[PDB]
Amino acid sequence: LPPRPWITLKERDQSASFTVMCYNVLCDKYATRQLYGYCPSWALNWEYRKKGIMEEIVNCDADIISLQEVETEQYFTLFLPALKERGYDGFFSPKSRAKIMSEQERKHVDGCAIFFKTEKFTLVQKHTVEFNQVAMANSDGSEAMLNRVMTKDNIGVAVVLEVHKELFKQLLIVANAHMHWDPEYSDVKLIQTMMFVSEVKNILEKASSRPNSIPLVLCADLNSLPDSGVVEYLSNGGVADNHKDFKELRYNECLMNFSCEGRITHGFQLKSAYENNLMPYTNYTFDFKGVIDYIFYSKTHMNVLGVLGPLDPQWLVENNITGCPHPHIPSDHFSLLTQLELHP
Ligand SMILES: NC[C@@H]1O[C@H](O[C@H]2[C@@H](O)[C@H](O[C@@H]3[C@@H](O)[C@H](N)C[C@H](N)[C@@H]3O[C@@H]3O[C@H](CN)[C@@H](O)[C@H](O)[C@H]3N)O[C@@H]2CO)[C@H](N)[C@@H](O)[C@@H]1O
Repeated sequence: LPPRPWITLKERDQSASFTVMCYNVLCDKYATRQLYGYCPSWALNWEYRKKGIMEEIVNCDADIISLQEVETEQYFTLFLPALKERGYDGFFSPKSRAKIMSEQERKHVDGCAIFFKTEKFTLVQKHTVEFNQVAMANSDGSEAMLNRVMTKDNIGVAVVLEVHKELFKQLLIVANAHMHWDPEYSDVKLIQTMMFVSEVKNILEKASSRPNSIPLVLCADLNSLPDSGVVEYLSNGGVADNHKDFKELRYNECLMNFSCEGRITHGFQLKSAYENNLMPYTNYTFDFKGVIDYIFYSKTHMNVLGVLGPLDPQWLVENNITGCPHPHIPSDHFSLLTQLELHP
């Protein structure tokens, strides 16, 4: 397994630089022979894969790490203890807090974690966004909001961090979400994204009023290709309320609850670190290969200096690798890694 390359996109000036990782590790619960039958059982097994997962994370050595598919017990016994030793602290929330289940099932619920190096950042606030609660609260007048959106218990997490002056009070919000997966539910994915951005803006308003100005880095497994309403909404500061992906009700007035006519907008002016298909895919399986993971950043606060390019495709060809995971690749997603430059 050859080390991944690095694409330089812009030189360092000559004021704060830091790196961000985004990585869906593939949780044990979903690593089944049914879905990944082309991978031998011994290489699917968590006791085997978790080693490759930790190696990938250690090798990337990112200042900030956003993971998806982190199982609750594994956050507390594997990811946090190990990354504490590398100088990180972390924030984790699982999905399904409100769902009733046994002690044993609770250990295996997955969720999102953000880690940050404490020599560079200090935690100011931490937040969990429950898309099912936000949908329920904004569902008046929409059966679809209640039937299709509220019933999915996906989440995102966000932290407000202090960026230490030595790297140049400067604040930074890092947000990390994992959206619903089903290709037939583009509406849910889009609404979940608008709910998340909307709630992050509410978080940001309450980070400022404590004696628009705060940069955002948004990591996510959006389960959405670059041509989707989700990515258009994130990249262009808004989306039409009649966008095809809303699958009717399109023009529902309930969408405007997230919406700051006909356009649902946000003011974050985001850009994707990997735009212009610098990786041809982020999820790589036999049945599906495509870009569905993203690192977005406030383009008025930050430059992209570089990204970690894709695993060499001739290597996948020579080794006949048509899907992941694989004995040498421990997740069906490739990690994303970017170096950003923050100008206060
Ligand atoms: N062809 C339609 C496309 O599907 C893509 O996603 C693919 C994949 O991510 C997703 O399914 C994947 C596939 O392993 C297989 N279908 C089992 C399982 N559902 C898994 O979904 C899993 O669960 C999480 C739940 N939260 C997902 O967010 C996460 O990406 C994934 N680990 O559905 C697609 C099937 O591969 C993208 N959503 C988008 O490109 C478009 O919708």
